[PDB]
Amino acid sequence: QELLKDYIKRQIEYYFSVDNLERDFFLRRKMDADGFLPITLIASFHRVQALTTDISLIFAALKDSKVVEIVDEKVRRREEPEKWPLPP
RNA sequence: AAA
Repeated sequence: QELLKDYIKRQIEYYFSVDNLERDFFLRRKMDADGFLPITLIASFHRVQALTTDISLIFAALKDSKVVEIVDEKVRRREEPEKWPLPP
């Protein structure tokens, strides 16, 4: 699963890139006030779900990331996460 | 719905 982990990691790092966040109103509207999103919501996004439905593999791919931070079931951008949330 |  190592290569699949790499593809999943780079995909989710794109969702949490500044490039994407400046236009990703859906994702920001789903953030809580600290920037956190359920990892299972990210798991449902088409390009991730195509790669895997294995939630342990998604968690392991994100543990590998410098871009995001995981707390329990939730994930957010590590850098300035509070700047991105939007009203639902 | 590179939600």
